[PDB]
Amino acid sequence: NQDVDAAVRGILRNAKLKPVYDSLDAVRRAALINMVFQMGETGVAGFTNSLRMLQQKRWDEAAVNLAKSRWYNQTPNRAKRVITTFRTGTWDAYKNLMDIFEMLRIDEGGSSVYITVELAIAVLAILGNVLVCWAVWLNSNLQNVTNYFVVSAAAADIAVGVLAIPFAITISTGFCAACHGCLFIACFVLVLTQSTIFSMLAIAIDRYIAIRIPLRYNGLVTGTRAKGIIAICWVLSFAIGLTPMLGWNNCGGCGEGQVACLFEDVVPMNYMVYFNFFACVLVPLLLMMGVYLRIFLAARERARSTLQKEVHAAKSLAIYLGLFLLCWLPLHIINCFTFFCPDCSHAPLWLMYLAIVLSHTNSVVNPFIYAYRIREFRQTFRKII
Ligand SMILES: CCNC(=O)[C@H]1O[C@@H](n2cnc3c(N)nc(NCCc4ccc(CCC(=O)O)cc4)nc32)[C@H](O)[C@@H]1O
Repeated sequence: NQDVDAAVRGILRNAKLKPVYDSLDAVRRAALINMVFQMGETGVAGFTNSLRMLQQKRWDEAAVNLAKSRWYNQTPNRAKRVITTFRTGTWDAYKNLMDIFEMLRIDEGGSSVYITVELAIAVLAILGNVLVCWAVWLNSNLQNVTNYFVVSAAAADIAVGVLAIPFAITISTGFCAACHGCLFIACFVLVLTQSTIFSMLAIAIDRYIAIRIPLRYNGLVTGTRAKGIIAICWVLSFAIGLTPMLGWNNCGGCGEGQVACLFEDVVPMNYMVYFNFFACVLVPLLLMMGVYLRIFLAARERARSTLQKEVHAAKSLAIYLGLFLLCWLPLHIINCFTFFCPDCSHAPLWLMYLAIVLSHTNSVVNPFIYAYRIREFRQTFRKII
């Protein structure tokens, strides 16, 4: 409030800023005030090229140059909102959750509907996946090797419902927390959601061998081997989700040492796109889908029944993996747009939240559906109920 007035007087004192300020529109002037307030009149005066684009009323040109700055790479979401305001002369960027004071209030630091749906998913997750584990633990006939993978996926999903989703809610509200404390929480969410994905792929591996190599399934994927695969998945989940803590983070209003706990403010975007999305979601998945497609296309009295059962299994499996991608993709596509196009306006609150909701629904119901379609599971469910 007091610093706002001082920032404007700082602009007036520097001959490199004052003429550029006068040239700006009422709204664009506030964007400059925000920028100066943040890094100082000397810092902003170092933007000789972008200042000349603003002075020449080349708005979109100024946006391009500002988005290439050290400023943008330091705090890209705040820089993006200031840049959008400089380009359009509107508060489009500040539409969710007008004057320079309110702009600074937002940057320094619907929601109820999001939290409600998120907790509804958390509850459903726990109930459904615990039921699945009870069926296998109670009913002796369900304690086979395949169900080691089913139960493993289910258990991970229970932990997602209890911990990960509540933590993900925190991560999107922006309360003031120590930067590294907020980084740890984000990593914990990344580990548990990573585990879901890997567990479903482990299930896919098990089924693939069971339908394509039925003559060696018992003699190839043992209880021991299965436990090994599951352990490996968890090792990878921790390794990946905790990677940011090893150095790949964004921090190498309310108080010193505390920051607004927001996912994108502490977790790097190149990490999420290049490493997490492409290598730990897309390639693993698409490869598995491709395998199923080839088994299906190759496939297409007792020798006949044995084949029809594998053509059906191939279609069912393809549909499951397709659904998985349809729910995980929206979120990662939004992330890609934000990362590849720094000039572009950020996705709106309702859209970002919608994508998160979708991904979390899939992250908890993958095991249950598979189990519900099995006759032995369904009847056992009723007997518990
Ligand atoms: C297996 C990998 N795990 C994941 O994908 C998990 O991470 C989380 N997540 C993956 N991207 C993201 C992501 N961009 N933002 C968030 N929250 C914060 C939402 C948010 C961001 C920016 C703004 C500013 C808007 C503006 O300037 O006008 C507002 C809200 N969580 C993610 C999900 O919970 C998923 O389950």
